[PDB]
Amino acid sequence: SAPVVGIIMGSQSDWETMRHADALLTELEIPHETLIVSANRTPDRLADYARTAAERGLNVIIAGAGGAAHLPGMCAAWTRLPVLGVPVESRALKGMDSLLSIVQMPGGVPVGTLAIGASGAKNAALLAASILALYNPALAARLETWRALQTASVPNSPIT
Amino acid sequence: SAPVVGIIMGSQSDWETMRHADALLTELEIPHETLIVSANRTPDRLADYARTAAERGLNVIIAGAGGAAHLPGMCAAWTRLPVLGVPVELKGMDSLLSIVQMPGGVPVGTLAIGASGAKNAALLAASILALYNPALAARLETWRALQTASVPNSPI
Amino acid sequence: SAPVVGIIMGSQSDWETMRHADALLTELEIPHETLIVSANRTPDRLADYARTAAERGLNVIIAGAGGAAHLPGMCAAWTRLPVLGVPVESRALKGMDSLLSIVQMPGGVPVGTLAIGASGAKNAALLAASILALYNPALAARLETWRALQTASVPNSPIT
Amino acid sequence: SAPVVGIIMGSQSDWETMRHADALLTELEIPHETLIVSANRTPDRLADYARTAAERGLNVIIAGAGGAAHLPGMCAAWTRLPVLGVPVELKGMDSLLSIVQMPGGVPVGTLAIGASGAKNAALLAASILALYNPALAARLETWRALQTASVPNSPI
Amino acid sequence: SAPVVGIIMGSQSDWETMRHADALLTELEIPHETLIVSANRTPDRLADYARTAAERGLNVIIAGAGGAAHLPGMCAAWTRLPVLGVPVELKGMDSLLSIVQMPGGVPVGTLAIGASGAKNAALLAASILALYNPALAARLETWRALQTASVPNSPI
Amino acid sequence: SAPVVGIIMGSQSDWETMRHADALLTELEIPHETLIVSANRTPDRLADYARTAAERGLNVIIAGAGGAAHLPGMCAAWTRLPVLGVPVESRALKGMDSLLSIVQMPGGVPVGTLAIGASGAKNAALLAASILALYNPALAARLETWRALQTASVPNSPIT
Amino acid sequence: SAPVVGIIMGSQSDWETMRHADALLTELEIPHETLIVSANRTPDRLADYARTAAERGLNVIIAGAGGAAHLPGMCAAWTRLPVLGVPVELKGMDSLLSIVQMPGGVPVGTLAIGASGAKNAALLAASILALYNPALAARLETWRALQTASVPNSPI
Amino acid sequence: SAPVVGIIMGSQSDWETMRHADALLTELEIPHETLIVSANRTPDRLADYARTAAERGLNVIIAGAGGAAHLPGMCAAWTRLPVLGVPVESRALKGMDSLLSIVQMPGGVPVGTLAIGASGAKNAALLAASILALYNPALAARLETWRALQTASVPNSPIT
Repeated sequence: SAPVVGIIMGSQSDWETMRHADALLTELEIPHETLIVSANRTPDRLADYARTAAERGLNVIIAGAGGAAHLPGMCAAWTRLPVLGVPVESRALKGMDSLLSIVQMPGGVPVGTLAIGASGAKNAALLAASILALYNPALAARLETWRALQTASVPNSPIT
Repeated sequence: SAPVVGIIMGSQSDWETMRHADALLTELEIPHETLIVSANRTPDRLADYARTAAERGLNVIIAGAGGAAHLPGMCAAWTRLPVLGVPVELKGMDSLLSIVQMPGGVPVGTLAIGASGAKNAALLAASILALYNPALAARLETWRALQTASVPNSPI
Repeated sequence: SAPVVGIIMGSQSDWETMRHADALLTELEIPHETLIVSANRTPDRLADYARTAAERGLNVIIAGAGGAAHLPGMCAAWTRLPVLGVPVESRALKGMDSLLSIVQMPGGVPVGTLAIGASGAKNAALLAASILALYNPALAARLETWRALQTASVPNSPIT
Repeated sequence: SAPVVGIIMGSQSDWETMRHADALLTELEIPHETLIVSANRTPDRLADYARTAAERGLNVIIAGAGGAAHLPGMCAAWTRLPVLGVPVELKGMDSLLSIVQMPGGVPVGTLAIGASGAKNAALLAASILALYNPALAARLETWRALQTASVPNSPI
Repeated sequence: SAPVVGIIMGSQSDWETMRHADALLTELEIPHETLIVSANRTPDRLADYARTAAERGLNVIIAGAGGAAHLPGMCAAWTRLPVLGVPVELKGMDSLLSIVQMPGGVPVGTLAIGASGAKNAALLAASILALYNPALAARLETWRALQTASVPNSPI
Repeated sequence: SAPVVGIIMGSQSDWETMRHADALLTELEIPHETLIVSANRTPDRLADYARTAAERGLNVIIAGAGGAAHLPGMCAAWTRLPVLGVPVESRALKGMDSLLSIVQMPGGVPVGTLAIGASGAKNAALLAASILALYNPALAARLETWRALQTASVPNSPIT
Repeated sequence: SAPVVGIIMGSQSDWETMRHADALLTELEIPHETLIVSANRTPDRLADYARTAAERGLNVIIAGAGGAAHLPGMCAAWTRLPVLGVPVELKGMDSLLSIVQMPGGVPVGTLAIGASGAKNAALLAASILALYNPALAARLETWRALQTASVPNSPI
Repeated sequence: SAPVVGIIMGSQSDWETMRHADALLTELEIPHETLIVSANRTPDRLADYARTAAERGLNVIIAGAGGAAHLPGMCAAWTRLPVLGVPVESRALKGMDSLLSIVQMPGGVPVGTLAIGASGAKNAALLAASILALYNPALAARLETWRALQTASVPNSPIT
């Protein structure tokens, strides 16, 4: 089926993180595509991708990047689609450079930013799912089931 | 018209920031409601607001708060709707971390600290709604084109 | 004996930290209960727990949480009992996200916050004990003995 | 009446912050004393204050200080009573760490940086005292109910 | 004369900072152009500016921006020319990290946060140009000697 | 051939980082020299080096240092040449001490600062190359080729 | 009398801070000199100052600077004398790290950011000199006793 | 010989750091004593130590502490002697809690603070030595020799 979400990431090294978004979208039966695209190192590849996303039928972009992380924000510069950003954890600064580079977007060019690392990738997929669920009742039901099961599965007392 | 976006904020002091979200939704003719809800001072108010938002017809909730800023994450805890979070100016760094570092399973789409984040939460809510509303999508396109076109070429 | 302290924590992964509070309460012969409850993922479970704590005879709640740590503060929102918060250390941000999410509570809803990690859990139990000792002379004596023994046991010179 | 809470602060400049603790205890009719004590400039004053607090009938000590803020932890070092710490505005980040990162064995229950922390230290002290004082417990319940009920529904 | 340095900045609000770069280049008689270019609001403007800079005869680009400050790194992404970056006052700490932490392969020579960084970006651009322009190199030597010589010996 | 770039570093322990600058300069066929010089511990050695750099025919200095990192800034104090600084990652503070000590130079004494760690060393060499390419067409061609190859070699999709 | 402490600072703008060191030394009747020396703008001035300090009869150097604050560490690099460092208000956090994180072999005894650090650098210099000067040691004892005794017991 | 420097530290766990101060003082033939004393956990032991230091013939105190590090500052509260502080690196916050707790002393109560960790301990001993050298010509000569040898021993080029 035609992708409605695009997962893009700056590098192969970002995939250990962004695969969590891929897995969750697949689990919720959301057709999507997964690509490597760098703002800083393949800027023209990014311009092409972002400019044509809407016409290609994408509804949400999930963008993961670390360091001087510009991929989500430059994606958002070229598309009117909602862009969600995932700060990939960095070696020295533990993703704080990633986070501030992504979240502190200027007024007029939004990126909805999630947690540093794998939890953020998962939440970007879940946030994308909640956006798509607004217009897709079957997906809304799947998402409801998924969230309810998460809540129901939290243990009640610790084991030693 | 019936609201399709809810703007909630932790206190009156958050309004200087969150009014920028209100103004933007109004500018794009997105019907919305604007309320004060405190996660810590009015937890039952928040539970009922977030639990009932979808059945009331809301599509997106924009939540802003300062300090430990529990409001956006706790709103997300109780609604299936997309929740967008605005850290209100530790300069909002405490708010930023308590909003953006949400656990896997409970997303808050987080925007910049302060007025720009508030404006952007409204624009992000607009881009979500635009996916299903062609007239709004065109107005949003116009808004974004005007932004780009209006940036001066040189400083005064 | 009926619990007078409740130790609650967001997850099983928080137990490596919060077990230090459990152990200290047991050492001081303070009857308590120990549960997993997440603000973000089991909010209704938390509302139930916090609302009924006082009527169930609890006097102090110790709440441990990491990340966007909301469990102590939301517990405090629903109970008039004193709530002590333990920031659990986080992977990327080393518990700074935990700490600021817990300590920076708005005026009107207190959480007494302890150190990041195991030392904080121990100190939350000790602070709970000092609160209970105000009205419990036998516990006050045990606590006095415990603190005096800590002080007496600090070595006087380093060994190589 | 004889004080059951002691508010101590590192200097006169801390009063702008700590007066919020004083005001709250007075509002709840909790008898208390309010003093300046410097861990580093008046260490013997602090030792004697903290050592003798319990025998003087104090139940809780609220300590506020800025900078390296040694006062709350050193107070806890010398008393068996619960000590609550208020970092006074590095924006109070230095104070926060020197108060909250106390070693195992010597607790300080730490509140928010600034005026809100001071108010909350008094409320936390009140919630401790309420465990043994039903009339105060009812006044505290009233205070918390008024807080919740008084939050506006929408911004002005 | 035709510009050999381009000063670009993210918005009008960056001018209070970046004018210090402008003033310094003028003082050293380095022909330059001074423009507003937004990485996020005018991405095509930036792509065309940076792609064409070398063929237009520019030798160095000085780029300043605040917030997430995408401008200097994205400029470097599209030009082979040296790009120098000025974080504009999170106090410019966000800007600093988004400028200085560029990946291997895409350098931005980063200067101090604020007005001093702007002045220094111009001086650094001057020191680059001086390598090939003896008259400028002598003027730069003079500028640096005057700086050193002019520092007072004692405070007033 | 006579060196046109000088790579200086505070210590042998800085070489694991600064060797990336050395390697890139060699790859681009830029003659250079590589030395250990500490601002804090061999200040007179630094004064000699920096004062004579221009007359020795150097065009760009790359200076790497960690901690209370003063080598780039003190080099810049004594030379009119462009000085590029590389913050070497530090144990406790992860190079933040290095970064702020290098980047926050006073107005009048520039240091062009690159990323913390190896990526910064590589980028200092690349920035030096772009400076030299302004007056050296053959090097400009090599640098163009190198950057184009970097962009062309970025993969398009992640592998699992 | 001939100076036994040198106060040096990076610029005139550091004087608002460093005058507190000057005032304290004067109060304790410690002869001293007060100068501007820039590590980065006047490196030869600093080299000569620090190299010759001991032979000129100085015993302690107090150095204050802001920003990257190279002055205290570079002073220590060239003198065998004790060097005390004052970070001048990134709020002085950059200065603090560039002063305190000196490598093994080249100490700077670092004081608090700002005016309090400056006062304390002078007091620390006084405590060093007092080891060999009984009259000063008594004046310092008096100063410390007056400090302790003068702290108010309660806030106004 | 009678100690003229006292090295005090909060705990045995601080000794891995503070032993570097001990070693350097011994190398420079500076008689000293080495003790464990905690501000937070043995405050009366600290009061006794600090109050009597001057009368016992100590000239300089070196105090090492981690976390909510109060030992140097409380030592300085009770002695007129110069107190040098060494922030011991902490697990979560990498010694930043240690550093700010020690360096940010109020006006009127100085602590001369050195680097986080072992380098700071070494520098506290060296700073103590430079203080003592003011009145001790033989030690001044030893210290001169030591610093000159450090400078002379810095290598000139890196090895691979």
